[PDB]
Amino acid sequence: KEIADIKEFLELIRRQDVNSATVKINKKLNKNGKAFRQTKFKLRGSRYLYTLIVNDAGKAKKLLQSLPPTFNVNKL
Amino acid sequence: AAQKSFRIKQKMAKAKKQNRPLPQWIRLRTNNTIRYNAKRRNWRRTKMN
Amino acid sequence: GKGTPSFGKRHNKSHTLCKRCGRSSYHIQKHTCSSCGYPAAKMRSHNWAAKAKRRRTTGTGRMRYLKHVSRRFKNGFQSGEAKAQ
Amino acid sequence: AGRGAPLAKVVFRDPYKYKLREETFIANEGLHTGQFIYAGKKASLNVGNVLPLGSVPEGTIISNVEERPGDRGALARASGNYVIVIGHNPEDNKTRVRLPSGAKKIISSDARGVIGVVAGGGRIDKPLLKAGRAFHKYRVKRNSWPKTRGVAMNPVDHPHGGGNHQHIGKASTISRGAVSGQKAGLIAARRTGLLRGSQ
Amino acid sequence: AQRVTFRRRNPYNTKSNKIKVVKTPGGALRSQHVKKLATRPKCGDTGVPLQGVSTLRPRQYA
RNA sequence: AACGCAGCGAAUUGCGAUAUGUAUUGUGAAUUGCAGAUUUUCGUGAAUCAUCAAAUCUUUGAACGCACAUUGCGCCCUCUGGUAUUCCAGGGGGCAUGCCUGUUUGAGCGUCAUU
RNA sequence: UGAAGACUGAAGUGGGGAAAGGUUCCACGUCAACAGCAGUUGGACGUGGGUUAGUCGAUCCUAAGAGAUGGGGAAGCUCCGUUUCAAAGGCCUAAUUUUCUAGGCCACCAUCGAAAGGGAAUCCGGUUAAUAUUCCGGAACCUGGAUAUGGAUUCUUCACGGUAACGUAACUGAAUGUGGAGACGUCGGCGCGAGCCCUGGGAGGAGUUAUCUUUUCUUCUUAACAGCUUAUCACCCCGGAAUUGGUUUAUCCGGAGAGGGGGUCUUAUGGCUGGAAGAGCCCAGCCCUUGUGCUGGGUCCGGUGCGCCCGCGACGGCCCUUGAAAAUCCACAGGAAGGAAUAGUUUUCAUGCCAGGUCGUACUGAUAACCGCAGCAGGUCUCCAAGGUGAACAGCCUCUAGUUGAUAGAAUAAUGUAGAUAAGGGAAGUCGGCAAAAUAGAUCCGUAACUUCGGGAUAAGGAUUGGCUCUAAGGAUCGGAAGUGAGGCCUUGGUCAGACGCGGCGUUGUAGACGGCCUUGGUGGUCUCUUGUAGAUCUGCAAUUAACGAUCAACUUAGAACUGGUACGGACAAGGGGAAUCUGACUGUCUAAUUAAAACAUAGCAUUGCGAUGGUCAGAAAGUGAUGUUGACGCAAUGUGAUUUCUG
RNA sequence: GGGUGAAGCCAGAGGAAACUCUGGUGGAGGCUCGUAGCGGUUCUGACGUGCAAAUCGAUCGUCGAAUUUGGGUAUAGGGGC
RNA sequence: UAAAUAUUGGCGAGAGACCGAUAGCGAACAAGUACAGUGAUGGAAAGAUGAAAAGAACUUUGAAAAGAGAGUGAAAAAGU
Ligand SMILES: [Zn+2]
Repeated sequence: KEIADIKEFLELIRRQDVNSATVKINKKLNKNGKAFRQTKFKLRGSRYLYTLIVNDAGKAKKLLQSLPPTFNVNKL
Repeated sequence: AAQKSFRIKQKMAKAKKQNRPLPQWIRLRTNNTIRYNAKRRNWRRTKMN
Repeated sequence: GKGTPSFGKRHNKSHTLCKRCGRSSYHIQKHTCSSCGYPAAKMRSHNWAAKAKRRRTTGTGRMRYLKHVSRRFKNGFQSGEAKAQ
Repeated sequence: AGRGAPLAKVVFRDPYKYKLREETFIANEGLHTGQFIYAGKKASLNVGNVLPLGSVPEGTIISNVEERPGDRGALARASGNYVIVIGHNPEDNKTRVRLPSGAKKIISSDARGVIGVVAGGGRIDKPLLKAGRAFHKYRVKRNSWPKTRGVAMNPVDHPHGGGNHQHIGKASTISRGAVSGQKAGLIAARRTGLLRGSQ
Repeated sequence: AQRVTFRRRNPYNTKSNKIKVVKTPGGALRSQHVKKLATRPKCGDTGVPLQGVSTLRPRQYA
């Protein structure tokens, strides 16, 4: 698998070879500065499966809503 | 011997099927002098090739 | 240890199966059979062994062409078919 | 491998094509890598250069000499050996030549010869010591080594062999007019015993 | 502690049949058959290795 | 010579993916160890019958495209699929060597006539 | 099946393969024979079930070799020969746009031969009574076909950058020629990394507990593949070296340009992110006839080394030994031909589409699946390999894993077989010290004739070794006491976002913790006091060498005291020594199953034949062979048998 | 796994000089003690209608090369080696 | 260039002062078969219940095999 970037992620969705995209939640704790959430947006199709790391939960929620209604957002 | 040929495996395929005892309904046939199979093979006693 | 210890080392094959004669007597190092003489033109027959011919010569096999020749000769090698009365 | 002589590989051009042909020469003591070599009739007299015997003065030194013209080499190819030119003839193109054994020979004037002594000299001087050194010499040549003495053998296996004591029995000096099987010893000997000085 | 086995039948330790032992995500120690190393490209006139060119066995860089 | 084929067979006896046989002709009711039919039983017809003139004939072998301790690897014509003169697969037909008779292209100041 | 005792002891009674066997693997039924006792058990007997590949092999290339064809032999079965005294072909582009014809270049040549050599590309987790790198789930990669979107390139064009080593995501190139990879021995130490071993703190579970032990044991793991970083060796620019410098364990290098300062490159190997925590392992708790789940938790942070074993790297010894070939893929020289702007070139790059045949794949690999007439103390090619003792892959004792199989019971006569000990003497035995005894490890002392001065040599011959408590020496990392303006914690002032949770049927109401940036002062010794405490935990003006301080960490080598039934390499393991004579110099080799030697071989020495139309030798014959991919410092044929010394 | 310590290098001491001694470093050899491996000396031990048509035990030789061994290939009976 | 002449092989018919299952072909039977050897090759043993299987239903002892009775048949002194 490759990675992210951001951006390019937005241009990868414009292909529509990439149809679906699962999301994952992984609780981390950078030396207990903050015990933070993180999310992971993975994009299948075809040779590679790409993935973007986003740490802030706020930044993730704006991005999660902004994608098309027709796009199949899988979870876990 | 694991890495065997097709010509060898074809001979051993026969050796499986031929090695079996005499069917009972043949013994009730008319005239018939046969009782047990003479041509029989066990792997420990006798070898093939 | 010329006897039983040397017998323990025997696990090779000087001879394999043959195409023509169907017998485990095909020398690989020489590229020739001892029984029939494949691959040559002829069958390896010898007058000094009468039993050698008796085991393999005509009559032993199916004779799936030669078996019906005497029947064809007697009738006179016909063509066509019988009609009816 | 198994040759007392370091070889040399020289690149010549093809006069009739855009190509290169390598030829394997025996290196005379004096050559080096990144050196020019001049082969022909009009070529000059230096170490390495290949000349025909006619365009060479008397008392010169050469090696890899041809018996005929077009033989591609024959006389004097071994280590530390060299042919010396003695004489000349105008009528009949035939120079006089001395071979390294001692016996002289008349060779044609147009035959070739590479100038200089053959490299790797003084190979025979060191003794072999241990038998394993002798093994490795014959290991990269033939199967001619561990030679048993014929007198030690049985009378079946060799003529000299047999008897209660290890002796030959009859004269080891055997004739030229003999047959294969008999010839084991000194064949057609003029002299026998220890020779003094002059060969 | 944890012994290992061969994979591709060929039992004899020759070149093109050597093993680097590796820990798995399961936990067991298992073998993996290491490929042969590629020597560097070299100069024509001199016998010096050529700089600014990749290694790779002759077929990998097709 | 190998490998297969019977409703239930391992061998022997028969036959070749049309496989203990199909068509054709004759005889006129069986086969049979146990099943099972088919009703064909005043018939263009039972049968492990006799007969035998039409066909089928796996892979081989003098064995023939080149090989053959390999079910190895190619080339040509032709129809059908996948977008196809060239790539992939499928169905069909072909490609050995020596020698003879002829046919068509040719090679040689070997040699003849004509510009 | 349970419980208790045992052994093999990781060079194994462990886990997998090669040759060879061929269903012996696995389930259900069942004991007439076979398993030299027995049998309810079985590798037996009866009836079925079982081996799934583009990536692992075979297939393909060549090796020592084998072997058609053209030719020449032989009455002939066939023999020689493989590039030859042969007219020995198959590879690319158009023409023509019926798909058949035209361009061309180039040329001593079948075919078989390796399941350990060469070689296009796959890994983790799950699942079966018996199969898996081959099925299922998830993530990759190659070769051969097709092909269009984006990007790049183009007014003078087939890109620009850097002094240079070289760089960038891409960046026309035929005939022909040249170069690289494929492609290569061994012994030695030094360095780097993997895995295991060892060990500290925590987070769980099991063991022990009359008494003692912040402990005895175990779990805390991370694949191929994608991306960005990291190196000894080489190499480029600057500059000019004897008071010669730099430098390895190992002495090599420099006006053919060293040291010093600054760079470029191969990515072997590590690090971080993706893979990927959703998986696996380890606890705790719910139901549930079954099938099963379902629900919480945790999966963390380090240290050490002449350690063991494997790989990689730069170096150094060896040789009258210098340690395979071809298929196959790439690069450069070279300029053939072909191309634009109202548009065209590129498919050595980014994405995207289709396809991947044939055969092998079970199990055993041996004191019971192979060979030895057999379930025979025999024989038969390999890989992985823990703890303690110790020089040690020696012997002895454990852990993991695997067996507990080899007819049993009762008494203890002679004679046996295998092990043992013995008063005084010490080879008197016997053909003969045969057999058995004694010596043995380490450290220090001490060492003859003779000698080819290399050895003899562990010569001979003495002394010491335990346990416990101490002392001495041997290393690696990091730090200098004072003179302002500027960037940790706390506070002051400015400046900017804003986490989550809950309630009515995606919506609508709703509290709302906290984070960094910017910048002035204060913060071990000291005093105020009966006593202090927090962090010494960014530039200026410029003091110093042994006179030192902190912090962590190995195992070696010396010396001293005390102490015992004078014992201490306490078991295991481990040379008897000396003075001569005959003989072969030495290491080496042979009579497989009565002879291992003084026999054979050997280096060294000597003799004989040969200049290719030749010597020695094969063949029935050949337009045929071996030495010979040879040429007298060579090839062939014999004798003697190192050195010193002589050969009448 | 030990023992011995050859060339090649570095430093010192003695001497009027020619040179001569001493200490390290280094790791040579068909060297040497000994495990697996390969062999088969003695007990004229065990067994000798055997476990075995050549095995069993203890004691022994050699153990980095004239070494030990797998697969492929060559040489065939007055012939081969 | 037919005929009179040959013939231990092949296809089809006749006979015998010949052998009678250790004989006669090696082989009267699933014989060039089973089995041995790396290989050329080597190479056995084995015929007969009764006219008809009518091949022993049923009881009882035994874990079973079998045993005692019974029954079939001219005979089980014919029980595969
Ligand atoms: Zn044959």
